[PDB]
Amino acid sequence: IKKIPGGAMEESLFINGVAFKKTFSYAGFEQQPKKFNNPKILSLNVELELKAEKDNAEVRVEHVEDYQAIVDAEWQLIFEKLRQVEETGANIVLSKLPIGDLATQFFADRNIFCAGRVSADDMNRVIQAVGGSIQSTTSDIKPEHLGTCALFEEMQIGSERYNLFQGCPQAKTCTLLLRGGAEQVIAEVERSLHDAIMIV
Amino acid sequence: DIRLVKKVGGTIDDTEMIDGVVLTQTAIKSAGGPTRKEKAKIGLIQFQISPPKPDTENNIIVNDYRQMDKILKEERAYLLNICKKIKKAKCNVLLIQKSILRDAVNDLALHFLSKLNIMVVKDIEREEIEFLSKGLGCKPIADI
Amino acid sequence: ILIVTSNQKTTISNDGATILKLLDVVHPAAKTLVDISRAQDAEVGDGTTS
Amino acid sequence: EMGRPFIIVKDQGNKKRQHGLEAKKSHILAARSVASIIKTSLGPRGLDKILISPDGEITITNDGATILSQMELDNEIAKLLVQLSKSQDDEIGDGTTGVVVLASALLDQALELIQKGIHPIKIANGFDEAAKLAISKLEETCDDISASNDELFRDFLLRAAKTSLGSKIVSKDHDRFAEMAVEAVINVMDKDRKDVDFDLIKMQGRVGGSISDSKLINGVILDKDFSHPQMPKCVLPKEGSDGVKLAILTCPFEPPKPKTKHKLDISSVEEYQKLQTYEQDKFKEMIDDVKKAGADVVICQWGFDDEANHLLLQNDLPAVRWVGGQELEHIAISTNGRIVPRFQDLSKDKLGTCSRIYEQEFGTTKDRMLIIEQSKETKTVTCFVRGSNKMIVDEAERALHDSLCVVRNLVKDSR
Amino acid sequence: MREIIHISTGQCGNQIGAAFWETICGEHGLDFNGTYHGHDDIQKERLNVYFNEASSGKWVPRSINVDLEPGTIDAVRNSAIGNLFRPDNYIFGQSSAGNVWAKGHYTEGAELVDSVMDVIRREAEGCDSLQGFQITHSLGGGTGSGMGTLLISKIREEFPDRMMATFSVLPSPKTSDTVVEPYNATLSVHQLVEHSDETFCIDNEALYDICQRTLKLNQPSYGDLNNLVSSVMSGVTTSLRYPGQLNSDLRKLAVNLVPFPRLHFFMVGYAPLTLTVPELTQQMFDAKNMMAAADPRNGRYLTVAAFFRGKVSVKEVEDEMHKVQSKNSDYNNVQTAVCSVAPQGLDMAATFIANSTSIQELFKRVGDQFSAMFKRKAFLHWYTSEGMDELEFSEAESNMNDLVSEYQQYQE
Amino acid sequence: VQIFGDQVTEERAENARLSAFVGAIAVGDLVKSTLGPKGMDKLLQSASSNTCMVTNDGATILKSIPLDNPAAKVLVNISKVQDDEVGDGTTSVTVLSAELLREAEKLIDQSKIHPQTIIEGYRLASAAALDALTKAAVDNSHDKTMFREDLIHIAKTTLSSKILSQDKDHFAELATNAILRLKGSTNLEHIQIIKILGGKLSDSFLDEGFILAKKFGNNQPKRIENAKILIANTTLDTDKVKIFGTKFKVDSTAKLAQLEKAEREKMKNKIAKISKFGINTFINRQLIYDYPEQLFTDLGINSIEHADFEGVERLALVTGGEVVSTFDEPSKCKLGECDVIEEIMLGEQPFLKFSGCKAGEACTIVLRGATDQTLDEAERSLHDALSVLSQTTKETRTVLGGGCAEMVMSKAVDTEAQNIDGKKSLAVEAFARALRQLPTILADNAGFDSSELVSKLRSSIYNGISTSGLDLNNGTIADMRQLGIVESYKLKRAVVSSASEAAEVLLRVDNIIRARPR
Amino acid sequence: ETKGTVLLHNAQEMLDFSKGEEKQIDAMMKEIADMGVECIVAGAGVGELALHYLNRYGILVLKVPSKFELRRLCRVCGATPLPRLGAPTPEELGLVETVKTME
Amino acid sequence: KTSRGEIIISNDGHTILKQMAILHPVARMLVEVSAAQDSEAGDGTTSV
Ligand SMILES: Nc1nc2c(ncn2[C@@H]2O[C@H](COP(=O)(O)OP(=O)(O)OP(=O)(O)O)[C@@H](O)[C@H]2O)c(=O)[nH]1
Ligand SMILES: Nc1ncnc2c1ncn2[C@@H]1O[C@H](COP(=O)(O)OP(=O)(O)O)[C@@H](O)[C@H]1O
Ligand SMILES: Nc1ncnc2c1ncn2[C@@H]1O[C@H](COP(=O)(O)OP(=O)(O)O)[C@@H](O)[C@H]1O
Ligand SMILES: Nc1ncnc2c1ncn2[C@@H]1O[C@H](COP(=O)(O)OP(=O)(O)O)[C@@H](O)[C@H]1O
Ligand SMILES: [Mg+2]
Ligand SMILES: [Mg+2]
Ligand SMILES: [Mg+2]
Repeated sequence: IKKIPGGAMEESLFINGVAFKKTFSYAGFEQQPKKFNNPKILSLNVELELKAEKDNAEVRVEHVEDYQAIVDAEWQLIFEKLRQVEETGANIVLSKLPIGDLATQFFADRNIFCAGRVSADDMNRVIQAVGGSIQSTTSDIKPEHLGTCALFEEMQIGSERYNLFQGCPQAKTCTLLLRGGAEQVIAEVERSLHDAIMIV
Repeated sequence: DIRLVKKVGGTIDDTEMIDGVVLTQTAIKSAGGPTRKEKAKIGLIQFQISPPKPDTENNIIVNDYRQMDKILKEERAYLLNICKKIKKAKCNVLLIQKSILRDAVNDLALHFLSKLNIMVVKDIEREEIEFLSKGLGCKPIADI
Repeated sequence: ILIVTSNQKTTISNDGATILKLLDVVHPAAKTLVDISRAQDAEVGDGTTS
Repeated sequence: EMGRPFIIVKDQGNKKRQHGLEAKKSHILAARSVASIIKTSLGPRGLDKILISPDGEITITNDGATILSQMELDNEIAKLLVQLSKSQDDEIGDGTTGVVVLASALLDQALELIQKGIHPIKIANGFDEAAKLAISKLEETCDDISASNDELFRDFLLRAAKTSLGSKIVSKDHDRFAEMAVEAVINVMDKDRKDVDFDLIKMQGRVGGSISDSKLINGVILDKDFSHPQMPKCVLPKEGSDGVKLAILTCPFEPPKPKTKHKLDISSVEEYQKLQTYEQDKFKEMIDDVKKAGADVVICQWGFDDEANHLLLQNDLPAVRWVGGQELEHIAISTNGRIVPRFQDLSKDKLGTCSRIYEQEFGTTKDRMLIIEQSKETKTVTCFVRGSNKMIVDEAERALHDSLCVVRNLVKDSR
Repeated sequence: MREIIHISTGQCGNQIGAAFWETICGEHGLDFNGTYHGHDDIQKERLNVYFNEASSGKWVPRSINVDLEPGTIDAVRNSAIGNLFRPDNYIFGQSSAGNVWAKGHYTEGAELVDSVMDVIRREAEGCDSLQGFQITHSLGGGTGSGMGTLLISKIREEFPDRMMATFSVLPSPKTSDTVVEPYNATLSVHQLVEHSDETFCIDNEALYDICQRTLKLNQPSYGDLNNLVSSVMSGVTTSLRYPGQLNSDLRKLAVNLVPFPRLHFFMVGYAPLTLTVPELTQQMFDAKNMMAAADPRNGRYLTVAAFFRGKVSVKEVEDEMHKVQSKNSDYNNVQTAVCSVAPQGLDMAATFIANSTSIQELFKRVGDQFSAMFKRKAFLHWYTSEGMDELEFSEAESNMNDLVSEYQQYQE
Repeated sequence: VQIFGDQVTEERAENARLSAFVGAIAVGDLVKSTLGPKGMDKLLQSASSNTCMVTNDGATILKSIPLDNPAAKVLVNISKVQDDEVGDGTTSVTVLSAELLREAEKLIDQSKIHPQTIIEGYRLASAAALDALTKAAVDNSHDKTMFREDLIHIAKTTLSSKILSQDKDHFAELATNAILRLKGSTNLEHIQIIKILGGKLSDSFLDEGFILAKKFGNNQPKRIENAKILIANTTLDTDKVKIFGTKFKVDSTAKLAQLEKAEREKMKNKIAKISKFGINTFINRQLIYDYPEQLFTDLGINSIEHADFEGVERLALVTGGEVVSTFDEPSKCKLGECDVIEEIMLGEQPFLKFSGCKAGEACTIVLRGATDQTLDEAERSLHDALSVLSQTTKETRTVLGGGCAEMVMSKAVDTEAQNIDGKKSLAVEAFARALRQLPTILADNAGFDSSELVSKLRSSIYNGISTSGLDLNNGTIADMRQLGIVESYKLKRAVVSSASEAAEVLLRVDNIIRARPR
Repeated sequence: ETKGTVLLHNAQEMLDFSKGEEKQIDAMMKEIADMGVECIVAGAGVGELALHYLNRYGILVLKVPSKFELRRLCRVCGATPLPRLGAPTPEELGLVETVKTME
Repeated sequence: KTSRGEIIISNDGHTILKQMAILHPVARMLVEVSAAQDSEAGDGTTSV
């Protein structure tokens, strides 16, 4: 459970899933819809942006005609990497590594939400909540490994946006938002629950 | 348009009129060049006589050994043929400006210029190029 | 118990563990209480004070 | 002690302790010291306070959160009151002063009860039962406004808008700020009158002018001029057209180069002339792509090139440079356009639509700030607030922000 | 490869090495007892470059500290940082080089070097990936200079390929009181160039200026100097001990920064001497931040290589390079190496190492002292007595004519 | 219980209002001498490098002087906004906003008025004040000759306050011609003020053209006629292609001799495309190197180098042409025209003189003065004069000054004070009496009476003459239409609104919080 | 070990260089698995692409970033390590029945 | 004698006033008048 400076402790509620901070404002974040009736979750690990491929950068080009083609090839493969994510119908995209502005705007046109800048401990909680799996390659994506839930709705919580998942038939996760006045109030509610949860 | 040359030494009476323009710079003499030349035509060199090294980065690659030999030969020729064309115009005195990013006159080029009896003077200020062209009536030369 | 360490980090707690920790105990015999609090807090998580 | 150095915690002599009754008197008097600051500020007849940051900048404010936020304190009891006002400011955005005065009122009355010898838990449990009992009574007595139509529901926002503006800055034009605050929400609202997005409306202040010069404009505020200002400043649409056909691009005008470091080797003069041909044909193909797309105004993120600016002036195509990515998020939602990544994916369906583009001076030499306006209702409203002083327009921002937050609370039903 | 040994020789060598280990141990995390209290994989997964995992995880650094003055070794040992180094590693033998290249070197190479070759052998046999050796010596002293020369030679013989990195401390003309400093510093370079593969120049005189200008300590103590030297060393070694590919591993460093073989000498540059990447840009290239006496603006950079740390992206640094190249063109050279970890104490630094023709000033100087102030054959009998002749000195001055020439040949 | 930290100055008593009120009085009295035509200039002593600065404007003075009072920052900030908005009337805002707080001081102390009542009267008093200017204004848009005469009298009013009170008769014609030159362009950046020390102050002039600060490079002539101007922002010099990853894989130096020749061929080809236009002058903003400079000699084209980007905008509009790049298509591109070009010398630095251009959408002013300090004052002057006249084009309505503007507001403000019976009438009267002080300090600076001269202006307006005002050269009441002094509507609207809202700031304080300095 | 850097002369190599990797790693990993192994103890840092194919077939990964920590584990199951990424020999494969993870 | 190691003899009032660093600003205005007299006329820089 995470910290939310601001609010009153009485207005908390029970959540059947996860609620994680985005921690970054993308260029095409507002274009995506905030409400999906039948969302589908797919966890990624590949970095979706235009950069060096595998820990190195060195490209020799002799002819100027091929210099135009090698740039178009980089633009070709990056959309080929994104199109494989689009063809399976993954509405929610999540990745530990950053996601560039090129990818999030491609997803923003056809109503596909995406997010990034999340920790590995948060990612492991996402898999057990939705019941999916981790896929670090876009070519080996299949329909069966996609997680699902009842609905999706991003709500304003303490001047911070959180992506809510809830209503799963079988959820392994319980994660409640701790809102309070001072930073010690939310801390005391955490330690009190952490001591009580171990007893039960 | 008036020029005053500052110099230490001498006496006040030594100040006199000079009918023509005087150069504050001195000769290199590094190579054995002329320092006087009667009935000489003064040409203003506004470029640099130096090994080829153009604006875009130039990485020279040597694949075979004949090539090391050739690169040297070709250069001892890029300076020679340019100096050969100076003999065609019979220009006897050259004046080079201050060179940036490289040497103004290569030491290998001074051997060709010193044997053909050509005075070489470098490290002239840029603003004085208007003075020399206006006085001597010589238009600058930026390319062969 | 209200404690403020050298870095001016405010904290309010009643747990043996947090309180003892927010305290850099240099005495050797007194750190036995710190160990059993962390040992009780790590496994059970209640009754540390007791 | 027994002669040996009896030390337990690190830095023994530096830190202190406090217990018994004297620990309580330090707490209640610390709240009274903060309450005296807030007590003379609350209400419509209050008085702002002036704060001084370490960097010399000042802020003339009368909102308990901004006062306590920029206040350098040492006592921890006031630092919890600093966060309580910040808690009320972040979520609701109304009553910061109250939460502070009210918490001190509970603390001041608790001082007399501690003298009687009541345990603090029984004191705390009493306020918890009394607080829920008061909330349970006040929930019954208040009436619902959802039965009324939309014409009267607008008046209820004007009742709360005049309440929030007053007690604050711009009391002079508060009747128009109430209409301006309500008019901002009429444009940006859900058809079901529920869960309106607050992030669509951003705050923007301008140092200059007077309060009367402020007005409503539906568009984006850019702090920059057009590229190479030889064109006319105010561009108009065509005679017959759906709009100006706004275009946005996250690609700078240059030849396509790899993102990785590259080494283009030219081993011949013939290949060097083809590089000159490749250099010119890319700029020629680029301006032909946006020409065939029908765009009039172009927005570039990473800026552009001297050679395309001229190509942009002859075709009557204004453009800008160094537009940040956060502003492009605001441009796409306002004009209802889709940002194309590159020119190969350029299509007429992705271009936006807005009424007109124009720029004014606001004075002598300050800066050329861009203005955009819409011809109908859109999902974006940008308040254009002016001010005679930097502290006036700075206080007018947080004052109008609290006004929109109070209207945001009324979007929730039956409150 | 995976590991590199670190020899430290001389009073200056031992001091700088003790400071360097004090920095390194705390960097990726080990109490001076060897135990690892660090968090987590990042600091542990390249700890095998300089520490030997023993059973029980009492990591112990692979360092050979040597000196002909029992006292310096002793002080360091009895001090803190005295549990880490294995007791057997220290090799220390009386009397004192006596601040003479000739004497100290020959006499104790005759003895201390044998013992050192012995320690360098078995302890190292212990690894499976020697990559090279890092020596910290003082160019101008006795033991350090003489022994360094001997050892470098001896090691190179027993380990042909193995790279060889040095961090010799050049002498301070003003603050080096001893008169026979240049006359040693000259004989040391004679052999440093023929053998070494990459070396870094640090001048005490330059260290004083930075200590008094930026730090503003009223009187520099050898300690301050040591701390600054330690910081640059730490950055260059992180270029090594943190998983990375930009200049990954020593040999790479060498390949990248050495245009031609007879030019080993580098000018360290480090900032934020007491933050945003644009802010640190100016500090790296400021003419006052160089730890070399010679001015680099009058000279000419040949291969630049900047090692950033802390939070920095690819593009923060690339954009910075694009902006900088544009204005200092007269002075395309660039090499970036972003790291992920941060300086102990500070969030982000940026070490700077560029080959520069300007070193020829620091050698024209030393040659001037060596020749002019010993045309009179001063203080030479101290050296002729040990056994070495004067023909060797003539060879030494001759080879500096050569160094200077080289730098002049690569048209300053 | 001291909740604050160490070294935290807090004032929660009457001293807080006294410290905030005395700070505005100190800022107010500092600028009382700078107001009016007889006002004295001030002298600033900088703390770094001994760089002095002589200036009469209150905005430059208050921004330069250090002041730690928070009340002083409001007077500094309101003056900065007025300097940026209109460019004139900054000292009037500073002295009026301080006098409103001065007049409000006695209400707090003597009469014991609530602070919310004083501001409430100023709201209704300021509303009636702006309504007086609504009826008191006059629109001279129907006739250009009368509007041409209005720009004269506004220049007479603005320039009289600075050191140019004698030479305003000559610069009034110079100022209004620059505005009619711009024909509505209110951007002040399109006027280049060339600073020249030496000569008589009246030696300034306004040539019909654009004067460069630089000269021709090497051998191009001074005097020419019928020159076609072409402007470029083009590198046009050692073209570094748009991708920096380009390289040459050279197998032999003989081939690299052809590559450097190819760089000269494309540059020779680029200059060959310039000659297709058939021009005689070429201008580029980047500094031109030696090789492209030489090719212009054989073609007979002049070359100018290192022009600033802000000057390219002025250069394009005076010439009337267009900035051209990518020279393959000369048909669509446009170029300007000029009759004669000649290099001149004003002092030591030579300049290029242009005359006889077609377009006249911009100009340049050449000032002449004894000291750099006088030249600076002069510069700052024409900037304040041209700024007011530039906004007069978009805001054609004008208002008569000379004490008549402040009094006709007080005539309407005093009338409304009776219909608001209660304790608010004293606040509205305080706003009225604050407006009487502007003609008082204007009389005190010239050394006349403060009571009797203002009393004659009081009785003259209520008799039914709304054109009476103060005349300082003789010290008596005279008609403003005959003397010919008038201000713009935006100026009087700005200072009344700025001084009114400035009084609202420091009347609601009840505590001053000072944290530690950093 | 000596300057491992990519080199792509044309777009045909750019397209195949990204998937070449997947294929190769996958091949080595499949090879490992046809032998029926379900847990592999690694000696140093493991890449993410290699991890994606290991947990596909449910192969457990264990970190032992030291020499002695890796040698002590071989004595339990009695396995003979080989640094190659090929097929483990069947005689050298160790025997472990269960691998539990509890608090 | 200037601040740096340069020494200069001067009869010209403009160069005398230029090299003299004056603390008073009004007396410093005479340095600019001599500069103005030197730029415009070039004679009588001390007579002004
Ligand atoms: N940079 C730096 N140099 C040091 C420091 N301590 C000593 N030195 C240098 O050490 C040099 C002389 O010391 P060494 O030559 O190492 O002394 P030594 O010959 O090892 O001592 P003996 O063997 O006893 O003769 C001087 O030039 C100093 O500049 C230090 O902390 N930092
Ligand atoms: N115009 C008004 N008439 C009557 N009461 C008002 C008016 N404006 C504000 N109030 C009252 O003043 C009290 C304090 O409000 P205030 O302190 O200004 O808001 P905040 O605490 O959000 O800054 C509120 O309880 C409100 O009812
Ligand atoms: N010759 C004159 N006769 C009458 N009144 C004058 C004369 N010259 C100036 N004034 C008055 O003096 C005032 C000068 O104001 P000014 O100094 O320009 O204010 P600021 O400097 O704040 O812009 C004007 O309002 C004008 O009415
Ligand atoms: N030969 C002379 N006999 C008498 N008076 C002279 C003679 N020469 C110059 N003067 C006078 O002395 C003054 C010298 O001024 P000068 O020193 O030349 O000023 P500056 O040095 O500033 O140019 C002149 O104004 C002139 O009247
Ligand atoms: Mg408990
Ligand atoms: Mg309120
Ligand atoms: Mg004025």
